[PDB]
Amino acid sequence: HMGVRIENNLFYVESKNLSLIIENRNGYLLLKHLGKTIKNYKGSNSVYERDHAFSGNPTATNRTFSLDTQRQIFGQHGLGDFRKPTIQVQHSVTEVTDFRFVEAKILKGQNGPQGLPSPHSMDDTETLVLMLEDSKAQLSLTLYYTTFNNDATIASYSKLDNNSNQEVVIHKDFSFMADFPAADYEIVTLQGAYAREKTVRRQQVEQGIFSISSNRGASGHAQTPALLLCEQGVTEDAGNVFAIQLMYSGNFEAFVQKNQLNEVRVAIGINPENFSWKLAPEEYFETPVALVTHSDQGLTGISHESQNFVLKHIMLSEFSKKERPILINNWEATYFDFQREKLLELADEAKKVGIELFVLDDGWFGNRFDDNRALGDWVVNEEKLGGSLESLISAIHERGLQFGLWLEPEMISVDSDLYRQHPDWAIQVPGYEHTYSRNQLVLNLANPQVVEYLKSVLDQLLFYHDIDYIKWNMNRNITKLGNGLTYLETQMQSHQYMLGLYELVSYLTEKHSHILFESCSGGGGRNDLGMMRYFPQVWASDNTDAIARLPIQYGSSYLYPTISMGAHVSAVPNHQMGRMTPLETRGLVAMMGNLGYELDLTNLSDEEKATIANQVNLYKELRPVVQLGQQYRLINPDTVSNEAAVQFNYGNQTIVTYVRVLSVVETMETTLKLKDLDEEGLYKLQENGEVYSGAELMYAGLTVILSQGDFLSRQYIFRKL
Amino acid sequence: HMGVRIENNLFYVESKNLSLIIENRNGYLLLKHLGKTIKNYKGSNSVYERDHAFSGNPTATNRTFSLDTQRQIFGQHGLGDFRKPTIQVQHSVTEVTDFRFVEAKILKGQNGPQGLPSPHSMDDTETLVLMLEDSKAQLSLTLYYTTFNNDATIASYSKLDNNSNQEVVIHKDFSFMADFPAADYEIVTLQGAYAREKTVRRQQVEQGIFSISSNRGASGHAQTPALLLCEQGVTEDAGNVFAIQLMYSGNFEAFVQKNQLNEVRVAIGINPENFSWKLAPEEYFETPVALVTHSDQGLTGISHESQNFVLKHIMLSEFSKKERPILINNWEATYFDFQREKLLELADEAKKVGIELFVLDDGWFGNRFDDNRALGDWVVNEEKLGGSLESLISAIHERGLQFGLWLEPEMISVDSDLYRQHPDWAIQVPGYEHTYSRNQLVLNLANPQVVEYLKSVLDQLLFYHDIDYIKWNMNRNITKLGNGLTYLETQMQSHQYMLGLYELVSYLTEKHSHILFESCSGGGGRNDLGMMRYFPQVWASDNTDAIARLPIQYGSSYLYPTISMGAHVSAVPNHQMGRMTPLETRGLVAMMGNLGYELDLTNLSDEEKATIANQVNLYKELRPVVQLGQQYRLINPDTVSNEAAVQFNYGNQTIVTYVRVLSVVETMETTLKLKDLDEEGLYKLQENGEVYSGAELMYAGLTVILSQGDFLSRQYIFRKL
Amino acid sequence: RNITKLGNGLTYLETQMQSHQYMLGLYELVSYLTEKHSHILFESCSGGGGRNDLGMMRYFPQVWASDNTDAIARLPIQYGSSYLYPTISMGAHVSAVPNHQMGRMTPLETRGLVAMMGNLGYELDLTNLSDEEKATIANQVNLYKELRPVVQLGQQYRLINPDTVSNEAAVQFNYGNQTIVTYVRVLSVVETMETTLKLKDLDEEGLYKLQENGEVYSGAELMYAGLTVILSQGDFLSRQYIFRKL
Amino acid sequence: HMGVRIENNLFYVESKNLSLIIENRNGYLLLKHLGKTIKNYKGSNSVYERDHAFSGNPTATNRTFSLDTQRQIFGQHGLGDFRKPTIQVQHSVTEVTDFRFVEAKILKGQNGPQGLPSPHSMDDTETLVLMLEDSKAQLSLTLYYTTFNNDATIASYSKLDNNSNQEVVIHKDFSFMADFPAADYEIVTLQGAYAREKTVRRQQVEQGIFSISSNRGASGHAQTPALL
Ligand SMILES: OC[C@H]1O[C@H](OC[C@H]2O[C@H](O)[C@H](O)[C@@H](O)[C@@H]2O)[C@H](O)[C@@H](O)[C@H]1O
Ligand SMILES: OC[C@H]1O[C@H](OC[C@H]2O[C@H](O)[C@H](O)[C@@H](O)[C@@H]2O)[C@H](O)[C@@H](O)[C@H]1O
Ligand SMILES: OC[C@H]1O[C@H](OC[C@H]2O[C@H](O)[C@H](O)[C@@H](O)[C@@H]2O)[C@H](O)[C@@H](O)[C@H]1O
Repeated sequence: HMGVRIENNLFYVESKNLSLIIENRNGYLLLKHLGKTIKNYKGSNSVYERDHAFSGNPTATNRTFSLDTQRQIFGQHGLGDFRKPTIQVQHSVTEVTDFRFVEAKILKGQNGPQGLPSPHSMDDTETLVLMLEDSKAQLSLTLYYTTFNNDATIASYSKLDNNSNQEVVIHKDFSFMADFPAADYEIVTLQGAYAREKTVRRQQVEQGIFSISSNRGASGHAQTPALLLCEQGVTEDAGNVFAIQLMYSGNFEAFVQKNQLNEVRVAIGINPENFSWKLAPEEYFETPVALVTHSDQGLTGISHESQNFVLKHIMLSEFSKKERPILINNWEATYFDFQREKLLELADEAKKVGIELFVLDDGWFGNRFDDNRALGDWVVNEEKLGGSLESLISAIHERGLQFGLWLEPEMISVDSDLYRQHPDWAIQVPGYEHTYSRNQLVLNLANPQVVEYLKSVLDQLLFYHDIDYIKWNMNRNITKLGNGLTYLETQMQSHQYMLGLYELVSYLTEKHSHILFESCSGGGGRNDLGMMRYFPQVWASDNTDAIARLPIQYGSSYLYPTISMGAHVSAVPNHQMGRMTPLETRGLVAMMGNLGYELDLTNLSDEEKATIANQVNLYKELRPVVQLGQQYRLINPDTVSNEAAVQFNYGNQTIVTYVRVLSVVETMETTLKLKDLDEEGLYKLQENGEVYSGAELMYAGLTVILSQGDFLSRQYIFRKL
Repeated sequence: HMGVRIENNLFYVESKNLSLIIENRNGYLLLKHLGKTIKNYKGSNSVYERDHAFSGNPTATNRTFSLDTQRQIFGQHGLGDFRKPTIQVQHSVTEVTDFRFVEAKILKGQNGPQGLPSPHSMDDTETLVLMLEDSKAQLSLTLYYTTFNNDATIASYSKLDNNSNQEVVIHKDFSFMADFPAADYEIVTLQGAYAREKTVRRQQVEQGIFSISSNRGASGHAQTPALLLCEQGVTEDAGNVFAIQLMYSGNFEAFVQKNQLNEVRVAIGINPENFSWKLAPEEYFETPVALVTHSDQGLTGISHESQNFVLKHIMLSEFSKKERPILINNWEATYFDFQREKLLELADEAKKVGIELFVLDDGWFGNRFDDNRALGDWVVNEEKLGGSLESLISAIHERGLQFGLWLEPEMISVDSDLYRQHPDWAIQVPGYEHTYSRNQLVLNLANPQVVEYLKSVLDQLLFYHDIDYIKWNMNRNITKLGNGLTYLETQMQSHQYMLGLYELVSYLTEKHSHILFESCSGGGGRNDLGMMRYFPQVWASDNTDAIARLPIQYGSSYLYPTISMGAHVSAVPNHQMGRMTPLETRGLVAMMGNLGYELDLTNLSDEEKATIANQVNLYKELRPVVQLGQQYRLINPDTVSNEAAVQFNYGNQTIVTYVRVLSVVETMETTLKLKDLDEEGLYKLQENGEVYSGAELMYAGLTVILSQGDFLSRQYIFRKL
Repeated sequence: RNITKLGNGLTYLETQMQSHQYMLGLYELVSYLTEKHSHILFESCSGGGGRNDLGMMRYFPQVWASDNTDAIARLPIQYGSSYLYPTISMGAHVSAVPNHQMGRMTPLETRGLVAMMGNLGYELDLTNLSDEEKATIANQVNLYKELRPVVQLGQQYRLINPDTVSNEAAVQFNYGNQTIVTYVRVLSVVETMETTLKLKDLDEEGLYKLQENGEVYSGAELMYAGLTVILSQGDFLSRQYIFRKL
Repeated sequence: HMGVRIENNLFYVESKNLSLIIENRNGYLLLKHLGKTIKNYKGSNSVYERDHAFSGNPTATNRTFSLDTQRQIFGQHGLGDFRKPTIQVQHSVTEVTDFRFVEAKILKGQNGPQGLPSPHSMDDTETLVLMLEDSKAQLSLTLYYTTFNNDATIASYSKLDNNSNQEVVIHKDFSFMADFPAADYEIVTLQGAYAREKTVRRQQVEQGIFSISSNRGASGHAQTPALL
């Protein structure tokens, strides 16, 4: 049984197979247990209260109670706890608060912060409401913890109210914290770089502080808002994992602190860097939603828990179980150099090979002949498009293709009519030159006039044109913060920018819910759960190399479902890596994600066209298995591995893709075992007609055979009889 | 369904959850699968046949079939396979054989080599009999594989027949081999040293050859006949483990060879060192029994599989589930300096504290006043014992105590009547001085006159005296091999010694089956599964230090059940380590094994006596849980750990012992989680009366609290309600 | 091939002797011929590196290090083959693409530079090459004539080792006033800072003129600061830095 | 200064920057030091002689001297040392030998086994000749250690003579052995495969035995006769 329970001084937050048990101890909240379900909790794992030197006390005479040594669910500075704080508020001459628990309530159903992406489908949830007060400062802090009945996840966020007669300023306000008992731990994170997104990093927890953070005003290519605290020795198949994640696309921090006693704190939230928040009397602040997810089935277990929760409670219901169209995108195919004739030629060829959707990328608006101008001028270039956009769209519809369009709303070029009319709309500092990035500037979405203008322009574009799909890019990070009327307002503008973004995108996604929106940021520059609340797929990476893609897809689907993960077959030599790969391998790698194409189909041989049509035919069959099915990593592509293998199960269908990076000689063939089959099941392998029991495939596995050569791949397809 | 099946060219050997599937390929036997059960095996994991350079072929025209590259179940040298061989026979001018499969049979029930310890309780087994022949050499090799219906174990051994007209000579004949597919593996072994027995070693499998072996004529203190080939990343709780073990107490070898292609061979058997075996026409040779055991539940899983199989099919039925008596042994207590008065005083005190059995150790026979003489003179020293042995025994019986006696049958002192009468009975080389060890020599048990004499002397001792328990020591290794009439007979004498031992001990254990026999070899010098077929417990180590014992008991119960593992509370400062430990800790450590006492109870304070009586009271209660119950390692004592914790479950009883080696300060208390409880079960902790659900104990665990100081311990006792 | 089916003795003991006697017979044979024809350069071989040991190298002053003539597969092979044995012994030939063992295309520049870390030869059908490939080979031959003493007679310093985890290989040779460094990268990388490659065993105060840019660097700079190693996009690229001490 | 020196019961084999110092202890040869040059060696790193359980003795009354525990330069089986042996000879009904040191000589210049490849340019070398005998078996074992003045290398090999009236059979005869003191070590070897020759392998030394070997009648693609 699940939901929230209040029993004497214990609070139980109970999701499926995951409990958070909190004790009220004279106004202080103690984390008693976070993990597998325990009813009638007694306190076997209670902290032993002793005098720890230099760990101080709320009263003079009791040296054994210290907030330096108690496990907690939020952190303050200045009351004796010296671990990193997660709430810190300036008021009067101090930034000491002392929030004490005063009252708990339980809500049922939908619940979340205003103006920030939060879980949906909440009919079967309950929320613990822990109301804390600092009576001297006259502030309220309210903590929310939400159960899910169908997932091992709890969601959290807080609300800070200013009930005093003066302005106060928030300096730190994380969305989730947990004090875990001394033990050996490892952490997994997703880091990497542009064209290397979501690189899986694993390391030992060491004394001191480890963090990942973004100060770029987007979550960034190089860090994802995720941190997995794992049992020492965790594998794909076994061990305890706790994943903490943030539904936020701005500046964030995740940290792990191992303190002097070997205790471990973890927390995630809005980055303290580039953040302060002014509250006038009666005003309040709500933090983004954090998630804590648990598995005892290792890294595959946490992948599955995380993917499920995202699919059911974050990704838009309209798309979360909807097969996504196989597209063509002209970007790598033509860059900015195209016109109506080329587009329709490309469309004709896409149609021949059975592609479903045609995406017109950058270069259709203003005078956007290169990447040095025109951002901000969302006006159709009718000369380039050889007529109205309406006219191009009908042309595309008549050819049997859905129609998609690229936007980059959050940006403005110096050389643009927009910048000529409103230079003050750029993020900038009075009396400092611009910092440039891809020769463009960032619109100040903290300015409500900017948001209203973008709502208006885009509403107009989407209502007046039959567009089936939007690709929403964002191609630089935020510099030169100085648009406030005061320092505090500038310190607010990065979070306000985010609120403006979320207002903009929630409005458009809602008022045009039939359109499939794909998020983008030079590929994977902002691929987080904040964006995925509104954009059910994401351009995972500008790196379209089949081999470079292996670690990228490993990371990109680690916590997020495969359905979200854009992947396109592109030309050779590849434009990022300078590499020749087999067209078969580019096909098979892209088919481990959400398939599209991004090369000039008009310039391909008859043979290459035929191959692509065969791939499109294959994926139409494989699409439900890949997009709707359960993913199992069999061999991980990392720094030391020469291989990648991923399996998908979906009812009676089981597919396995295998790739080898470098050619090898006088090396015994890999044995590749499948996962999660019926031992007694009978599995017929498509290529040889042979029937194998699930036991054989799982316990003996496949001898994987390849010719000589680099970047070869193969796929095994199984039907359960 | 389990047993043996022959289906076309496949042989299935099916134990509970473990299958060996063998293919006959034109007379060559191929290992197709060893692992979890597979029915209707098709060959997903078949070796891919290609031309491997320098891997040669039985025929001229087929370069793709090579015994260098096929996975096999026995190894020959000279047919193109260059991996280490496990059968090698000299005949005529060569030691090339080419054994080819000719015929298979299936046996039911009891089956094993003559004169060597083998499994019992075999009603529900079936044996695959694979009959091979070298027609040119006129030799037969017969392989046996036995299923068990109640254990994930298969047993093997072979028989070599000389069907030719000339003498032939066996050079290598292992008991089990397996070729495993290229993959990442680790190996676990039990090594260590005298007073450091069975140290658990874990390492990576690397190209080349790793081995453990004994050339000491006993298995030895420093290596156990065991080798666990593990899945990379195996833990206590998860991963595949294959344990290969040998039922043999002589010279053995276990090896792992990773060859040029990354393939891995493992094998166990009689050491080739110090071994050759002459076969006259019509003569045959049978190897000792090897075992292969499997788990997919990690190292605890393989501990359990191995312990179960030993308990049910190796250890004598008479004792395998019988609570063992709590004993006193006078060895550390008095050494050689004792007499009737001292013995009965010790007995009185043992009785007061509730000890059940009194063991008279070394020094009662011949003129054994020190360790420099008298071995071989098994004559009661009636002066020292103050009358007949019969008289001492009645005295001990009348005091309520069972009676036990120390023997060392396999040894002879230079200064002894035996040596004076028969100097040629010693293992020795004509014209070389003796090599001495503890100033004693080894009897040549390959001489049938030696065996007949020891049968006679000991039968006489056991029939004429009411002895309840024997402790059978063996205190040196074998040097100076030279008693043969030819070189070949000397090369035979180490295995013949073993056959003589097994003849001797099987005879006595059988003809006196009411007596509990404890094996010994300066503690753990010969603690293997050969000895444990006859001796249901073993003096695990001369190291009776409570702390030094931690890693020793870890190793000693790794594959063998706790019931076998002798452990005695001894005096402080400890005689081996020079260390003071709490009497509580010596008690609790010894109670993780088969409890006895070995200190001068007459010299203890009133307080220490009281404590011992309380420990004896406690263990009477804990004995079934420890000796009959299921063992779970919670914290392993190794080189880097400051801790040890072991749990035992037995029906409604759950106990956990925790020891800390070094005192620590400003270090958070350990959280200790229990295993294998009912989540919903209610567990009442004896010390505080508190009731905890199994979920809490398993998922939250116990905060472990201790004072300041070294070598402290505690025990938590739980009753399931 | 390797030796199977031991059974030529008149007794078991003589068969047990025949493998060592085989060796004694080999050594008698090869010492005789190498001695009676000492002007001839003998190269030992055994499907490449099947018998590359110090017994053979007493008589055969070079050895075909490997049948694998792939430029990239050669990296770990040359690492091992010159680990204890001098570079002069280590046969290495520029071969055709796609490579016959690995099935791989590599730049002719890389096949040249990898083979020039050993004892250079060629092993491809020169009659079937383009005019351009011929020209390149003539340039490589010209280069190696210059580099030969440095490589064969000079002192070798491993700077980056090609192993299972490394994406790189770099080897330096010093010979009097000459210092060369070869660098190879196996897989193309993106958004990865350039490697810093430091040289070894120079004079701190020495002045080293880099051939490609004419710049003069003190030995201290080359050893303690090192070279930013720059490459285009692509797999199996290589470069060589050549230094003259002034 | 380099070459060979005999000073009381110590033998010094001195190459450039590498010394092998051997002690004759009542016929038994002990490895005292192998490493950087030491003159006037005293024995700071001598084995401490104690009773090790199950390590046996040449005489009845001295439990502290054992060939199981002494560091040596050649290994026999059956005299109490249980480490892998490097000389093992069958004669009569046994393969127990007990070779004892009887005499040392020093050679200068060219020197090597007949019919096997050996060092050249040996003008500036000296060879320690350690003559051992098993008087019961009537066998001689002679160990040679050669200095080089221009290299930190010592070369070794042995000669076994049958001085008895019967056929004898050599079962093991390695060319070099060394007992090194307990410490943490790693080993490097060159292994690999055809088309992957001489793959550098590095690993930790662990309790038990590690080996590389060829049984192919050639040294082989997959292992080189080297161990670091
Ligand atoms: O401009 C359209 C383009 O926008 C995003 O990529 C931006 C990157 O494109 C090129 O790779 C360029 O070389 C890079 O420097 C630049 O960051 C988007 O992710 C692309 O899909 C495409 O739409
Ligand atoms: O002699 C009886 C004794 O025998 C075995 O132990 C032999 C060891 O005893 C002492 O520890 C001695 O110091 C050691 O050198 C010697 O090896 C047996 O294991 C002991 O229980 C005891 O019976
Ligand atoms: O036959 C001449 C050839 O001999 C040696 O190589 C033998 C190998 O040649 C091919 O690679 C063949 O495919 C292999 O199977 C065979 O082992 C020598 O090393 C070569 O240089 C060449 O002379």
